[PDB]
Amino acid sequence: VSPPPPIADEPLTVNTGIYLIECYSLDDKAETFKVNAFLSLSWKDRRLAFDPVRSGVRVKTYEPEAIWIPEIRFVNVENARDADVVDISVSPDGTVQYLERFSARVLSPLDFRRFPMDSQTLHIYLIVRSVDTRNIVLAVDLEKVGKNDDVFLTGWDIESFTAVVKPANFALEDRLESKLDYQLRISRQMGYYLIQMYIPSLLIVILSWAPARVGLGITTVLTMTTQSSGSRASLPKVSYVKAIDIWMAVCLLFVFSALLEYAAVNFVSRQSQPQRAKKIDKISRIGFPMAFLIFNMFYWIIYF
Amino acid sequence: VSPPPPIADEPLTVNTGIYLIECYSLDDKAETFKVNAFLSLSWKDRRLAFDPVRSGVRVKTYEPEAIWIPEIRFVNVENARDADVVDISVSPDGTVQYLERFSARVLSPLDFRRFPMDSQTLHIYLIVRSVDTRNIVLAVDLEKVGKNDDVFLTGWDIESFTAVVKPANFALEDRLESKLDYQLRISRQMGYYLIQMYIPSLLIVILSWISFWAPARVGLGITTVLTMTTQSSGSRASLPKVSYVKAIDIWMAVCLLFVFSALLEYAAVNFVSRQSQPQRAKKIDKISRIGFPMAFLIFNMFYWIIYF
Amino acid sequence: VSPPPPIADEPLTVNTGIYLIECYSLDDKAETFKVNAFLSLSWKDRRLAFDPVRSGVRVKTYEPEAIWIPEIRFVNVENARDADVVDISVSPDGTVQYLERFSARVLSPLDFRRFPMDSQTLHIYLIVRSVDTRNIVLAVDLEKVGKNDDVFLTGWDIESFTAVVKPANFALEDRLESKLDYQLRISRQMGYYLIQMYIPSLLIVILSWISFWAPARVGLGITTVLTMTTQSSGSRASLPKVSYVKAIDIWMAVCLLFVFSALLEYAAVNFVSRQSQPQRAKKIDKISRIGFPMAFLIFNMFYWIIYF
Amino acid sequence: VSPPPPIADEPLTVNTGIYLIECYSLDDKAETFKVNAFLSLSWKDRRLAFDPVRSGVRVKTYEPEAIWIPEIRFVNVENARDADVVDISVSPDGTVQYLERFSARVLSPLDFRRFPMDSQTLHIYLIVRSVDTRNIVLAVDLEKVGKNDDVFLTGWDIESFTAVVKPANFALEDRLESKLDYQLRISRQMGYYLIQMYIPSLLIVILSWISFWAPARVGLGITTVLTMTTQSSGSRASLPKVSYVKAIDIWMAVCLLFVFSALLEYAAVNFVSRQSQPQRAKKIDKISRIGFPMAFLIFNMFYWIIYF
Amino acid sequence: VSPPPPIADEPLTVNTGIYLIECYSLDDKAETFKVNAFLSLSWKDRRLAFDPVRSGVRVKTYEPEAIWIPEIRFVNVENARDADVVDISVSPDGTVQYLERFSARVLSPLDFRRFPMDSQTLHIYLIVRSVDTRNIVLAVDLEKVGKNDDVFLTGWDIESFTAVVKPANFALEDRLESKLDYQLRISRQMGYYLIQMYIPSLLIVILSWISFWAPARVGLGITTVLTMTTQSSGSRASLPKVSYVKAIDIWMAVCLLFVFSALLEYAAVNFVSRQSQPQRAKKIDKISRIGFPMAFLIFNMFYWIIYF
Ligand SMILES: [Cl-]
Ligand SMILES: [Cl-]
Ligand SMILES: [Cl-]
Ligand SMILES: [Cl-]
Ligand SMILES: [Cl-]
Ligand SMILES: [Cl-]
Ligand code: NI
Ligand code: NI
Ligand code: NI
Ligand code: NI
Ligand code: NI
Ligand code: NI
Repeated sequence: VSPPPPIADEPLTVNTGIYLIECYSLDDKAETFKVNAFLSLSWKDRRLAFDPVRSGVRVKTYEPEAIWIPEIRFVNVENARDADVVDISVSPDGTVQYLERFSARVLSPLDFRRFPMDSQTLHIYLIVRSVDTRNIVLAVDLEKVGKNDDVFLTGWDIESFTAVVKPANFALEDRLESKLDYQLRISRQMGYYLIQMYIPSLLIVILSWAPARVGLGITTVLTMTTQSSGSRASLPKVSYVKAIDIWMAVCLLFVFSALLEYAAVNFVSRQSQPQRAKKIDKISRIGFPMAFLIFNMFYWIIYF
Repeated sequence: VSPPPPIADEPLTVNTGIYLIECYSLDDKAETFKVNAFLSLSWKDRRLAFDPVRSGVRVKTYEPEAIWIPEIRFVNVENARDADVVDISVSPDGTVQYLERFSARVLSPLDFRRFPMDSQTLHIYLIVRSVDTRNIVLAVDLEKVGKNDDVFLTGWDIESFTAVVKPANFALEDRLESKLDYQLRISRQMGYYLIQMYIPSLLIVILSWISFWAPARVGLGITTVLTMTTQSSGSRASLPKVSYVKAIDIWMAVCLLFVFSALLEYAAVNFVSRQSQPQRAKKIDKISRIGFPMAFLIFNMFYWIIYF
Repeated sequence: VSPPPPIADEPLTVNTGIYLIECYSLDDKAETFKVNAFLSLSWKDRRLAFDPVRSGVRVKTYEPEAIWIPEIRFVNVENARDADVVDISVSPDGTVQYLERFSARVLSPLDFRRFPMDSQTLHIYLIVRSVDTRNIVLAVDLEKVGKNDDVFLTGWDIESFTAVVKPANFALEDRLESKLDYQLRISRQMGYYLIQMYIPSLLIVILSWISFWAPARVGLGITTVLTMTTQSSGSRASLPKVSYVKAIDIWMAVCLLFVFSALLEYAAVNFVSRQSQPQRAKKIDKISRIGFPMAFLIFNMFYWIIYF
Repeated sequence: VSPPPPIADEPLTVNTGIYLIECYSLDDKAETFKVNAFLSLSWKDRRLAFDPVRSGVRVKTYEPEAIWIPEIRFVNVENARDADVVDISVSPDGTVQYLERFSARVLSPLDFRRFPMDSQTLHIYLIVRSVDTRNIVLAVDLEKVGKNDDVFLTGWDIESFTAVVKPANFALEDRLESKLDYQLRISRQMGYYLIQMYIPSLLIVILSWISFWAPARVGLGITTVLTMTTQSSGSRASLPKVSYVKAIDIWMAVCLLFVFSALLEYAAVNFVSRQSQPQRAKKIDKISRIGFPMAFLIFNMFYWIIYF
Repeated sequence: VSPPPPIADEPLTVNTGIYLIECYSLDDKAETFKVNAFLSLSWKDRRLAFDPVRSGVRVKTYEPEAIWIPEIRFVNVENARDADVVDISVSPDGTVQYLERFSARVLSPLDFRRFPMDSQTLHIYLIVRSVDTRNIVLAVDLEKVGKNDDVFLTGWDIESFTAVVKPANFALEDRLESKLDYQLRISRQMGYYLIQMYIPSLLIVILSWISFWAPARVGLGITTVLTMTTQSSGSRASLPKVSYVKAIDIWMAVCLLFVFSALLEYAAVNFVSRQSQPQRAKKIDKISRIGFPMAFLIFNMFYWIIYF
């Protein structure tokens, strides 16, 4: 089989559509998500045109091997999609309607800067390579883009599944490549964070505020690294900094500066000066909660 | 091959059945379970009808490629089911009886609100897409729905495996689609929870409460926090972190306040008696010692009222 | 191809055998084990009979597609076995001798009640479904059941690999099914447990009692709780959490009560050495110091009587 | 099919190119990375040559089975690449242009000596075995070597993707083998290390010294060891344990000596003042309080000079 | 296809060779290693013999399906090898030369008794089952056994890759089986251990002795058990739990007795001086402070004599 010949010179337009059936396994660490969807393709092949009056049939159904089908690939997939052809239908004018159900593991980067109050745009890039006979270009059939109502991504709210209607046409290894960007929009159900993560990690910090203070103020450090290890499956370590990987470098400083204060107050009163000891070791007791609110509100202004 | 032609205009009814052979790997985190079952399909294809007297046989056996077979798919599966055709039998009137043994990883959401005293309804959705030649509809053959007696799901009690007999017929991308809902009902085996998880998490906070009867309050208070997060680390494989709140997500969130209010009490009592007032020190440190166990069950009993 | 026709009415007997080549990955948590074995099958197909005088040869070798072969399946497997046909030999009477080497992931429940001093019977269930032409029944050829001497299952002693010679014949979805039970008996090599798990779990309970002899009782008594959960989660990969109770899930829950009742004492003795009651303080704090090693000895021996 | 015959004697030159589409899963522990790329191959096959005028076509497209294609393999791959042929184009002189999109798991050793300030050269080795008919040699078509702009490797900066243009030709099992070295060069994003890994672990060493200013020094000095190993376990997923020594494996090793020599000082100063000598006690306990931060900076700067 | 007929009665000799291309994933817990190698096979098939002057060709290349090829299998593999035929060459006398590149997950037991100063012999067992027509025996072609210079096994030193030249011929299920033993010899790069595991594991229970010089000894001696069990969990990925005992599984079990006997001495010295006897208190508390490092030195040297 060879591609449909052009009537003039025009490129062959392959109309596309993705209908999400399932979305699952959004792996934050691997920056992948699995998808199970319908992929619909439409193109005109005049060599397949027929007379409806003489044939008596409105539509003809073909086997994938019997006709020419465009080689559509996904850009950002780990391995090639697992695809099962559902249907191939040809109208009398020769317009082919292709439908396959596929599953794929998609590579899509995630921006964790605003975690756990972040929103993401997951991408599914469709691509086609041109043949020497003719150029193949991709288009979006908005009637065939969508999602099942039951599509659930645990811990996320699904907002929209849209496609950037204009393909990105470019040359790659001396041939044309037509790329479409399908985008799935999500937002984190951060409701849970306060209850289990935000509040109890803080009730360790808050519990951090003379030789007995050495056993007291150092525990709220040993337990902070245990809340960390005890819930690290929900804390992200990025190559850059997050508004939470910063709330982390602040708790580490705040747990230190508190034990710098209680290491200076219990050493100033012992080095013959107990007058100025109650001057800084009472002011830091109202200074810390306000130095914190100011700092966390200063951090918040930048990132979120 | 092409679908069987309609005698009038009627859609083709494909009778279905799922017989569970094995149920395994209920992954709470991934919200998946693996299934190994028989899938039975029945439909009328008049083009295959024969006379038993002339043929000499009462049944005819075909190879899947030799005849038309409906494209049945599962909705909520990770990848397509691994299927092996067991048998294809045709009766004299053209009634096809199809049987395959398949294995599949099923996506089925779990409600953890009542964990570990929860019950779930796992779903297996069967679906068929209609052809331009004719409309295909699914039906349940209750005689071919069931489960092996040996079907075991470790940590769960299997109640029932039934099917919603009425399919959900709907249009999708300009074609009819027929969807059936097979439901496997399961309740949890919560017996174990108290023994190793529920009771020992309490025997740390009761050991925070047996120090309200001081500098010793630090070594008894600040420890039954460090050890609570260590049972919470040491038994996290049994504790679920959901996007919402569970009756256990809260039953552990009350512990975070109770371990704090306990060290707010012992941070106010050991600071009031030191600031020249040891009279009112024994007034709050002694009532909080009988106040905490009653504030607790009142709270845990208040939580229990809403979730259960 | 179609099944061999019956001479009278009698079902077709398919003689079976499993020869274990490798046993590996006994996953206690998943309750699976992987197997690599030979599967031998024998049945009489008179249509394949030949004269050794005329054909010259005493045996005919066939390709799987060339002849009829019974569809033999495993019941308790996650997915279908990865099989490679080694040989198909047809003898003059028409007796077919089939041999394949397969590998499979087997689902076999494990009883952890006596862990780590437990023994198990792993099962491999062979099954065949009868066809419309005739009924198929399975049999055990004891000459073709066995295991390689090198078959090793790390951490276990392999006792025997036998088959229940009588198949379980039953009806399933309007057809006959013939099921054979192959059993691999294995026992646990518990020698290691004392050295790395049992003894140090105890040198923390023992070191909690070596402090029942006052402000130092706070630092000791509570540490041998924080360290107990560290030996636990520090070696949890060797401790099983079942839906039911084990003599080890019980051994580890008595420690939770003994670490608590040990800090019910260190809290009463600290309340008695104060609150103007010094006398009766040395009456219970000294008696509990000889009471518990024996209250423990009695309890663990009482537990042992029930389970093992 | 057979290889193209040589016009004189010359080996068949197969021009190669790898264009990276995706790079992912750089597994530091397994020393693997996954790749998804285009593989382009070009060679002259005169038997496929044609006249463009007489044929009416300027290019001829073939199916992989229709023509001879060189068996190109990757040396350092776990299993064989998953490949999908995109295009096969033949020009009038019979120059074949082959293009496939493949995915592969690549084995490439990583040097962790300078972690987290390390740079790596990941390799992809292309290889071809010669046939008896003729010798096949590999070449680099620099026009077909490259990477997509979007190629991202999380936690790494991608420097260059080049190929060593000269193949390594050698004999292996009585035939010639031609090997090309494709090098994807990378470097880390060490900015993050200070914030979350380097500084908090250092704050523990710093807070161990903020106690060199007597029985309370035992409870304070030993905690910043218990917490040191908790920062370690708490962030071990970012700390590498190699078969050799890393400047960080040494930086972690210096902390083990500095946390010991710190509690050797606080075990000698709190024992000298108690053994009737409190004069010389303030001589070493005060000098070590300004000695440690400078003995550390000197040591870490001495270590740094060697490795990085 | 059928096997080559014997000229007299002699068994067919299949000459073998394995050339290692890659060695990776030595999984200590699973007792597996992955291999990627060439497998070469040679046997005489007279039916394929040809005249060199008449044919014009000195070698004839065949497709695997075109000729008879011996079914060679690996004994100790999880699943069957992933194999890709590279070349099949026939010499005029009818000597076939077969070459395939395969990848396989090999089951090979590991002896951890001397860990981390252990050496291992990994095995790859090649096997052939004889056919009814004739007996097939395996041989080693030492010219075709070897390994690539780049073959690296992370954390191990590769010593040699040799084959036991004499096959183990035996009967299995009424047929002859010919088994060859290929051995890859490796040793552990134990240099790492001192740095990260060896010296720091000690410094914890070395720091338990730096407190045998009284009420502070309660707080210091007991957190040592808390930190040791954190150094252990903190580096458990490098400590092996075997069904048997090691020079390490004991080295870590002596520490459990030494961390206890340490707190038995402090549970006796800090209780004897308090129970009106402070004379004999300085007699045993000072002697145990020089007794422990020598009782340890002796014990570790006594242990060493047995195992290594
Ligand atoms: Cl794809
Ligand atoms: Cl499916
Ligand atoms: Cl079979
Ligand atoms: Cl099977
Ligand atoms: Cl082979
Ligand atoms: Cl194999
Ligand atoms: Ni498929
Ligand atoms: Ni299958
Ligand atoms: Ni196979
Ligand atoms: Ni190739
Ligand atoms: Ni492919
Ligand atoms: Ni292959």
